[PDB]
Amino acid sequence: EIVLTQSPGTLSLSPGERATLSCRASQGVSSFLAWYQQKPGQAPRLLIHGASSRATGIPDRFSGSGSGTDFTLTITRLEPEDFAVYYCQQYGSSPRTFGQGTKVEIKRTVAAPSVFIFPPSDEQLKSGTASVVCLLNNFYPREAKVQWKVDNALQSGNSQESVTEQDSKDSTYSLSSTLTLSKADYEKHKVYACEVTHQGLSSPVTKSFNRGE
Amino acid sequence: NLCPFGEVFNATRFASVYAWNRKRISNCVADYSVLYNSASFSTFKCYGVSPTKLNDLCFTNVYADSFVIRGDEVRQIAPGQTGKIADYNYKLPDDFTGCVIAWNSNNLDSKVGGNYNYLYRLFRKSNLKPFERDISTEIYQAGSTPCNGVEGFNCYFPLQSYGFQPTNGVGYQPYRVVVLSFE
Amino acid sequence: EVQLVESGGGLIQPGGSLRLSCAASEFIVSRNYMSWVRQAPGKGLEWVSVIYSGGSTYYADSVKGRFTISRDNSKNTLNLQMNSLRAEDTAVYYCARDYGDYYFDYWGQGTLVTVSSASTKGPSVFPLAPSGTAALGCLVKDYFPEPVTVSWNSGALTSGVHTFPAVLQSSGLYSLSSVVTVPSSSLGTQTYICNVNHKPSNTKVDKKVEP
Repeated sequence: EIVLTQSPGTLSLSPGERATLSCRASQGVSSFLAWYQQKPGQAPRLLIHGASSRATGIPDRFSGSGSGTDFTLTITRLEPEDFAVYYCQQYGSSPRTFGQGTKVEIKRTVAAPSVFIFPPSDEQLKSGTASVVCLLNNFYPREAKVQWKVDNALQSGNSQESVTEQDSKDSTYSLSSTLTLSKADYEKHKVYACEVTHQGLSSPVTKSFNRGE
Repeated sequence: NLCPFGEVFNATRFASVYAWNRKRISNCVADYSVLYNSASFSTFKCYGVSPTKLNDLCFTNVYADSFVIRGDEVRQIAPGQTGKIADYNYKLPDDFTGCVIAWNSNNLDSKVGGNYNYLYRLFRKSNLKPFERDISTEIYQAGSTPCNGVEGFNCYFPLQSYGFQPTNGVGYQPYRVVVLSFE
Repeated sequence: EVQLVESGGGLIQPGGSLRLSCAASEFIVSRNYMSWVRQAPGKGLEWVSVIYSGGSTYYADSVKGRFTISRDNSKNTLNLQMNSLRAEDTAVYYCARDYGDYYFDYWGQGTLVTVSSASTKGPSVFPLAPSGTAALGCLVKDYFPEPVTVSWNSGALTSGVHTFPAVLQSSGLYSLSSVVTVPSSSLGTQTYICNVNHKPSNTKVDKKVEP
């Protein structure tokens, strides 16, 4: 099968800027390439077909180019509703294959997160598990580091984090990290700390609490 | 009498696959050696006969069908195949007796900017019968709204063009096909 | 006006079978190329199967011998009969009209198919109590399968809310958090209640979050 490799993976631009997305085929597919747009939580939408023909109701700021193995999709003047994920799909040969997607996120100024730590509830401890939750609210860019510490022993392998989609009002991200312990392993320790490293912080911000309190 | 094979193979124009030509070969002597002894033929598949045993048999009528398709789609000109060409353009029966040959015709049938003379049927509501093919231009009703002869949304022209272009890979280049039927 | 509505998804055990349905509104599925395209959570797009306007059918190599595409003219329905389901096949399944077996111009909203040995379990909801501006939340833990819907004050509180996408923990269950930022001066006054709703288990929980 044809492998469609899209680049770049993530395309961080500001509204009004010019976007250029590339799609390469492992071998030639002539002009038999289509582009799709997908917003989070809803279905893909056809943008162009035939490498350069707009589908029905597609604004002229979308245009496609290329043939053989090289294709580009170009948004000329990015509207705020053009920030989504874009896939390429070939129908030249083999099974029809899709690209792995390019996200066009929104660029903005650096925003540091506000950090919140949450001790497990008393009701939850009654079930034998303890969840220590750490919240990183409204930051940009997306990449951030969350470090768990239990009595200054850096934890690892027992935490899971989760990031939101980019907020359509302030274009920031939020993150929650969850430290999962047994009720026994939780009550044999005192200090639980969440150390956050981000571009918007001069030094890593640490929040903590004492279990005995 | 020499059978008019040169009139079919070395023809100047070829038909579109949806409107492929048939020339009925009758009352002549056919030398199939000049055929299987040629380097031009990228495909020479025979069904029900041996290509070298051809000059030893007789038949009542020989049929020579000819058209142009992509290289990707020559694999459908065979008994028991499916695809937009076998299903909607040219269908061989499963008891087929004859030979299917093809050769690359890029330098003849493709041109810069695209060649839009060669068409194929893209929309048909039913599979073609073996040896039954239609020439129709009626637009295809894809919705429940009748089309009333106006090409629009859910009302599509049944044919597209190959747009053969000399620059594409081999699989997209035009190929001239001749099918010989024996009966 | 035109429409494609998938149905028939849900949770299924490995090795089991499932039948997907897709109702069409203006398109006559018997006159069109129809396709099924699936999308695993957080991965790309993968074509599954197509039925030609003349009856011909084709399948991706990963679902051959297991899936069977069909249609039903009396009800204008596209169907996908999935057998021997693996984990692997967990994805959102879309029906698309296929323009000439080339591209997919009209899609449906999709139906979610989950192939897991785990059992449908409702969520346990715990409070993330607050400690200017403050943050409070609900930890929606150990439910299966997705989706789950969270809202605050019967939907009357939407500004500052972040419901995080669920994470499958090593137990095989889903868990998420829903946080909301509020003024610190509203902690003594306003009542904050998260409205968790888990249809796949017919579970509905209101817990009030208080300091």
